[PDB]
Amino acid sequence: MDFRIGQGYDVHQLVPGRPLIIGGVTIPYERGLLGHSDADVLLHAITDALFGAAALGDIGRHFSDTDPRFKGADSRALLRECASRVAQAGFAIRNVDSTIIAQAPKLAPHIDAMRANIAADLDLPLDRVNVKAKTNEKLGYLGRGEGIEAQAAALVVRE
Amino acid sequence: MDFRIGQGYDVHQLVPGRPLIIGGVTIPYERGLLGHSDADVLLHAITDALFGAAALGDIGRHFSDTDPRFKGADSRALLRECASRVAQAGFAIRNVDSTIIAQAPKLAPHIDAMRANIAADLDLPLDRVNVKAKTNEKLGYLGRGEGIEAQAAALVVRE
Amino acid sequence: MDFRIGQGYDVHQLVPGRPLIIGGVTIPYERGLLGHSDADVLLHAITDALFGAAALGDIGRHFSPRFKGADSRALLRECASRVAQAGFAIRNVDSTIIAQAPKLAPHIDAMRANIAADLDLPLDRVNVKAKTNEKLGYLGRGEGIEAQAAALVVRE
Ligand SMILES: Nc1ccn([C@@H]2O[C@@H](COP(=O)(O)O)[C@@H](O)[C@H]2O)c(=O)n1
Ligand SMILES: [Mg+2]
Ligand SMILES: [Zn+2]
Ligand SMILES: [Zn+2]
Ligand SMILES: [Zn+2]
Repeated sequence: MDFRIGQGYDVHQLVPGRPLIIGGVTIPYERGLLGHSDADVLLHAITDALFGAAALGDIGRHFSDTDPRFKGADSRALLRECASRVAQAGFAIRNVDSTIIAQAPKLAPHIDAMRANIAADLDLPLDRVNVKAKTNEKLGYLGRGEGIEAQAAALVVRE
Repeated sequence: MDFRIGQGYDVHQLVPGRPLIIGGVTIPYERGLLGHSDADVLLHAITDALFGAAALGDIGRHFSDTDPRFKGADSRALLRECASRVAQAGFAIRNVDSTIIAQAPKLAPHIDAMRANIAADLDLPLDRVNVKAKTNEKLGYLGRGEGIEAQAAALVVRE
Repeated sequence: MDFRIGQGYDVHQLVPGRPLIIGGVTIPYERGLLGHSDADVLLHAITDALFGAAALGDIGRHFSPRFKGADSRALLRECASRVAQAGFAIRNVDSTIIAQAPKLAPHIDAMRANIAADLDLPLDRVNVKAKTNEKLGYLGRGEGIEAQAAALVVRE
């Protein structure tokens, strides 16, 4: 059994005038994450952890701005494509764990919807997908609500 | 061979008039970590990694940060209950690794005592538990002594 | 079947005068990482992940002596030796570099090769990823550069 681990990181600024989308879930809130597309910090971190575990580089190498098929794709579509490319390299996904660091808003009521989005997109049972939520105890830009961070870890195995 | 990985993150402010308890070790210092519990940043991150690997949510959902029973709570007891919930869910713990980021004080002399506490609490041999120490090179709120961070990784197996 | 996971972290200040060395690769830039050796943030993070996985402490505990003055690729090979000595084989390494500037993409494959050579691993078991910090905090301002690592080992 040829197991591999991957880890992922993402951060985006938290600004008025964009929706707040994390884990494929749109969360009603006065601000949203700034970046390309939906700036879904959680799905990007997971996407990188999966590419990382398959040793397939990173999210930036896979999906560019000029990409004719993936310009106009949201972060769930990128995740589904990532899962396909991980399978192409010979790996089946075993589990995902993650942490969202956000001072606000409260994320607890939206976690299980995030897990269901991720589980569906990866064709995993719900109980192989975990998402945890943290504040930053008012420390740094995260503590001041200037951005939201996601951290992810993934376990795969070669078929 | 049903292996799972979890990862954990925690940070707490460093303030005067608090005990400095990391990995269950009371460390002499002019300041201590601030929280609802004893604010043991390391144990909390490990606890989160273990809940994450078993896909049981997070430390927030299991133990409320606004509940008199948990005020000043011994984080080793929270870690021991976590281990119990991980077992009941059908997993055995294989290893824990972790990092504490603190600019001060020196943590190296206390590392082995931390490992001893964690190993006892998780009923693990010492050689499956690791704790590492880092400063933040005087960068950010961590580099300025305003808080302490912990990171953790945990490998479990469904048994 | 006795698998173990390890995780690593490192950060270093970005300063004028110093060469920028990440993953053993000298990258043209007006600033470089401040530290004892070449202050190779990436290699230190991977080194820590490896000691962590084998439960052998950390980089600072191993190289607190002779290893004062060593470059990070030397420390990494030595780390691998001590990990092998302890009875563990390395299965894979993954890592992320967080740097606002410069562009790291053109240098990633070369870092990969350096790490794989140093760990005596095939290229397809070593991975390096690049991130910016979206202009946030000391990382976003180019005050420093961070690396994260994760490692899987098996006790032989
Ligand atoms: N310093 C950096 C940071 C990111 N990159 C590349 O571009 C990145 C995309 O930038 P962000 O994802 O940080 O917005 C990474 O995915 C990586 O492929 C780089 O080449 N050098
Ligand atoms: Mg950080
Ligand atoms: Zn992103
Ligand atoms: Zn805590
Ligand atoms: Zn270093």
